[PDB]
Amino acid sequence: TPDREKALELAVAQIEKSYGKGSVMRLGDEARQPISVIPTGSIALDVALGIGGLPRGRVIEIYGPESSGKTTVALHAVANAQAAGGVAAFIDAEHALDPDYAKKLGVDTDSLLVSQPDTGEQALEIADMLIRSGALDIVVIDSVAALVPRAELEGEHVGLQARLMSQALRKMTGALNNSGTTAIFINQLTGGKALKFYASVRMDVRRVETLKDGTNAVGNRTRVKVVKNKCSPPFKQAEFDILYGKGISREGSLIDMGVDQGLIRKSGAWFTYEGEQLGQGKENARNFLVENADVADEIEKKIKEKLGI
Repeated sequence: TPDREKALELAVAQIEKSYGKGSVMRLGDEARQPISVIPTGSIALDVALGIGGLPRGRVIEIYGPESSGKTTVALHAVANAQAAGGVAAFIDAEHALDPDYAKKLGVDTDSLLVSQPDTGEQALEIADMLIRSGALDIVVIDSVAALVPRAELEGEHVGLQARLMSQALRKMTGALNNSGTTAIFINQLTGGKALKFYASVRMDVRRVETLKDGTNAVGNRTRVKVVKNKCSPPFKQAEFDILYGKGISREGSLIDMGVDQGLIRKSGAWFTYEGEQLGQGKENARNFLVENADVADEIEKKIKEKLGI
């Protein structure tokens, strides 16, 4: 029992030495807090990720169905990275991006670098050239499935989209570590059978139920599961709202995590905080914290403190 704990601690130690700092963890463990992370938009998701957001210098994969929220999540990462004086690229083989939307989340679309590559190979290469500059904080690739190989596009065997992904990632991982740039690969349901193993974080994004606005019904309760996480115990999940043309309700996630930690009391429909009242029902409580940014930062401050960061 006492002679065991050492052999295990020893075992865990040489594993970390041989393969890296997150190669083994107990699921109950507190997270190793890095210097800087890219916040995701939802404090719940930031907390579910352990390190308060996305890791820098690593490969992230965000996947899920059509219109599930993955891209929304990705754009927030882009917004936050910029808000911190960072530069961001967007490799687009999908041609789906709505910048007016991106802009409302907080993306500085004017300074957003975009590329609409001719081929899968070119997409990844252009992304690599960008990464090896050292000037990028984040780059998003929309999407994996769209990374069609030159050969296929030129009418010329089958299965080389995977070889392409595999080859690219090998190179890209080293370049991402050195630069400290984060790559977000958006993926559906591909060639990302490699992506699965190169990724430090993998997020399963899904729509749970549609938010009611008196019968109009615009907005979605989004659920994300961190199915892989090399930077903190994995398998944590989070919920948060994405609102029609507004993105993730930062304030909505503040309340939810707020009550979760007991920092926000909930006597009936009344959400309460530090003796004062925030609103009756979640909508007013949400609407309160947006028109009162002072208290929203207070609550955000208190939540980070009570947890890791």
